[PDB]
Amino acid sequence: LEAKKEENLADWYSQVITKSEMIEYHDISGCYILRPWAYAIWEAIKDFFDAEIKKLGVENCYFPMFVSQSALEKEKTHVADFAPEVAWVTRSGKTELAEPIAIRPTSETVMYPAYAKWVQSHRDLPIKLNQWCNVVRWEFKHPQPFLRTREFLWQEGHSAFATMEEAAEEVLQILDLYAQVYEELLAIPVVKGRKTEKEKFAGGDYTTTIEAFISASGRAIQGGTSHHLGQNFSKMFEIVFEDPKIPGEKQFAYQNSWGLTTRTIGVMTMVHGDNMGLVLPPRVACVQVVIIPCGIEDKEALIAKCNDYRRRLLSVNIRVRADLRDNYSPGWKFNHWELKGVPIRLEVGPRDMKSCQFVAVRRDTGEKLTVAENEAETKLQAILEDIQVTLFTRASEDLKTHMVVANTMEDFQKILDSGKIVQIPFCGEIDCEDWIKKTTARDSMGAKSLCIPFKPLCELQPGAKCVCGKNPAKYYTLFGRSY
Amino acid sequence: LEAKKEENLADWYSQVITKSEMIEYHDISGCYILRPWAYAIWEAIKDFFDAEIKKLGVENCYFPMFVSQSALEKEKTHVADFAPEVAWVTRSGKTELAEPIAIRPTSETVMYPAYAKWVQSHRDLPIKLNQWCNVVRWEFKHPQPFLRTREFLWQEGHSAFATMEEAAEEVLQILDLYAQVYEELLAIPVVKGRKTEKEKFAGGDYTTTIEAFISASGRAIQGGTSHHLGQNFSKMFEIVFEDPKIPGEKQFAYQNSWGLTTRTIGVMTMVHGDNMGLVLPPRVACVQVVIIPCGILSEEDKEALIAKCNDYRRRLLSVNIRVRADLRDNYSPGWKFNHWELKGVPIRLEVGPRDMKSCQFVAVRRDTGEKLTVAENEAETKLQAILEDIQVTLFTRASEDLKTHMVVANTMEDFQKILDSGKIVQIPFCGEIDCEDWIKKTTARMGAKSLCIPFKPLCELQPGAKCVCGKNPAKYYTLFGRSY
Ligand code: PRO
Ligand code: PRO
Ligand SMILES: [Sr+2]
Ligand SMILES: [Sr+2]
Ligand SMILES: [Sr+2]
Ligand SMILES: [Sr+2]
Ligand SMILES: [Sr+2]
Ligand SMILES: [Sr+2]
Ligand SMILES: [Zn+2]
Ligand SMILES: [Zn+2]
Repeated sequence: LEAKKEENLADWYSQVITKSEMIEYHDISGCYILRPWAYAIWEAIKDFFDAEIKKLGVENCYFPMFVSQSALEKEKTHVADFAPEVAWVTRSGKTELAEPIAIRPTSETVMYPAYAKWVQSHRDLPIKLNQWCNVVRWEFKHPQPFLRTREFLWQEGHSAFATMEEAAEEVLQILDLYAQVYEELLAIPVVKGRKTEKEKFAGGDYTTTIEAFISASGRAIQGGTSHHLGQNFSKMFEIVFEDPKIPGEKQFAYQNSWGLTTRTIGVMTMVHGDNMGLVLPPRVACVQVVIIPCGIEDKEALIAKCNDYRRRLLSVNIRVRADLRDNYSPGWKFNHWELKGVPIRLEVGPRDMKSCQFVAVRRDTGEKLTVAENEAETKLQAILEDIQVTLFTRASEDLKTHMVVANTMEDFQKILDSGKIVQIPFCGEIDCEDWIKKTTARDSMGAKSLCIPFKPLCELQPGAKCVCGKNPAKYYTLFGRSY
Repeated sequence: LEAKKEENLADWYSQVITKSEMIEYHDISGCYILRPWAYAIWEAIKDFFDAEIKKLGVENCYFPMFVSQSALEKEKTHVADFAPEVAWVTRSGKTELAEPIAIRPTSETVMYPAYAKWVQSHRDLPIKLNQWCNVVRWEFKHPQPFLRTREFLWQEGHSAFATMEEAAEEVLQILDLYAQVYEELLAIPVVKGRKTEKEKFAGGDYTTTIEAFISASGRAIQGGTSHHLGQNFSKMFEIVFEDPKIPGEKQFAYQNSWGLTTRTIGVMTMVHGDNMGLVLPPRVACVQVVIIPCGILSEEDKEALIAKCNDYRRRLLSVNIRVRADLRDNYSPGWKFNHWELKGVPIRLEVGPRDMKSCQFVAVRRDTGEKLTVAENEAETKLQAILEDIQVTLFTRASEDLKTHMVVANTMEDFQKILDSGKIVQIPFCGEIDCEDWIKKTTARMGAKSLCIPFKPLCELQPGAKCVCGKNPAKYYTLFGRSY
């Protein structure tokens, strides 16, 4: 690893993801290979989120990836803000197809015709379906592994309800699960808020989101989305149910949709990584503890003690690997598993082995702890938990010191250009948000809105005006440069 | 269910997969929706197979779905066979791309360029990667859900080895796992064999496969394949490693690939499905036991009735018997009886007021329909024994139908006659591609194709035996018959 994070973040990020064996590059621009080390992190996210939504009654399924040309021309609002982001398949080999079919940028147009057929009575509600699949979102920006990719893995849940009350409560419930994925699994603090009318999901009623901050570049990034679609989609696809008491009365269902992608892994890398490579939170680390024989007569004695620790950690269900390979130097193994971000390195040397003790090296801080043999299960469990909270507390210390309030325009400008995100009084108008992005690049890149936070840092002053100095302010809005 | 299995099988198949809430149709032909009832079966197959390949050192990953045209044409024999069924992306919205890119029909040409970068030394081998993903093969033949789809889910494992012995060993290991999936999980007997030169994976060395038989249609179907690719792909993508003992020497890696698709669910539906609907083998049954309260006057005693269903729901979970208590008060019990019958739940547990007073209940088997009156005492043990008896009964019934419609034929006179009986035949075959085309041509005057060259044939081919054509010597018994 040659590049430094605080200097050239782009070169550092490329070396960290590749030398840790997370990502390989593909011949198709914007497409990246998810190697096992990174795929296991997605599986840890998948295992947590799947078990949580099944408590809410959500069931897993799989819908086709192709969208017909007629189905996309259904909702006029959903097709406009998505057509340039859709790749079309027009031929099979040397034979043109009947009609050009589209690769899914999202599965609203695929599932909701089926929802209309499944929903006829009030007993058929609520429908709660989820799928883990890939999605092709063609775009024109600069692709980045995990962060901005033309193909990415995600889950997308789509729920239909008989009332808007229950639909509104699922939006926040799923958004809170997304917050737990970032805060409790990846040790990343997020800000929960609402998207502005300019950046909300097209055709939906409102979009909620979680925003994470990357202090290495001073830019924020959207971590997830939970949309309330209202009856907009159910009216165009005719998702209607019969009234359970009023004979013959039919009502359009209230729908939601929510997604979480593999950019979680990229935000984990950007926030926690250092100049020695990746840093994995123990909650999602494929290997939490790596056992390395040091000082490698009684050679079989040292190897069997490594196997004793390996099985003792498996009994308390700690993900452990014993690198017993004789082809590489111990110092080589030290650097190999540090680049890969293993939270704890367990070193067993001949002297320590005969003393019934070992050395545990913390990946986050580099601290070396000498631990006795009998305390291996309890101590290593305590260090792993201490690593998880340390990563979260240090990440939140960056968020608290890089998100502040500004009530005028150029103080919002002055704080922004120092690598921060700012909450400002905003009128919420779309034409005003265009001027903000143009002025932020005028007086780099132009700052766009991130979210209208639920719990802002400060409450709005009575009668406070927007930063544009032309319309009254509706709410504090978190602005800043974004990926 | 409208149609019946013995009559219009295609109509029966559509009814059973939709009324069981497995498949919903899409407005694009060949593409189908995997509803949660069908997806749970795929998840059960995934959990078994994934754990088995982890023991062999295989690791999960995910490669991109797009293929460049330069990488696709790196192996000429491989691209020549998949070319007509490759879906090509040619436009981004309303703008035509300068160079079109392809949707993967398979991931050999996607992964092996990455294998070349990862393999430099002998320590880099073996590589054993697997991915659970979707794939697109645009077959213009009349599609059918699960059996013949344009897009389907599968797993594909790709392994590279330093030697041929270990590579050849993995081929038979993965093949036996595919056999376990059909026989142990889905209760479907299969025949292990090698595909002919005409039907093997183009570009590979040899293809092993498992062939199942559908007695309702008399046709056989390929249930999965495990290919030995040899060095044909490593030579084209330059997957080379330095010799561990000879300085400067490099050798090409020996590669394998193996895939199992959602066709498994279709075969399970075709083999075990009856006129009452789907029939799930208890090994992959999302719900093995469904509790339905039946007998609805006294609201005070009905309160203890739902408590009895929850009582059975709780203690059945102690032995981890997947049990669901259908306690919905917005549907008739008779509606729930036929609803869970269509879905194929192996056992229906009916709770009645009189049965509660007599300290008894009634268990209904899905495969046989035998309504058996059991007691509260042996509720956990006998429902466990009935589940295992259902799995064996389904497998025995499908094995007897296979052992009945798979016979040996030493003459085209016998081969075409027993082919009209809705059967499959093992005949002495020379293995020539031109002869396999002649066999397919003369059996339509509905043409029969080659299925597999069985490892354990019905009879042994002794020297002096000629092929069914008569122009060349026969080298092995080959299972023929009409296929999907
Ligand atoms: O694309 C989106 O943002 C929503 C959420 C997942 C499904 N559609
Ligand atoms: O398509 C096939 O049949 C082989 C096996 C899985 C990957 N490629
Ligand atoms: Sr549900
Ligand atoms: Sr009305
Ligand atoms: Sr109404
Ligand atoms: Sr491995
Ligand atoms: Sr040589
Ligand atoms: Sr050589
Ligand atoms: Zn304004
Ligand atoms: Zn012949």
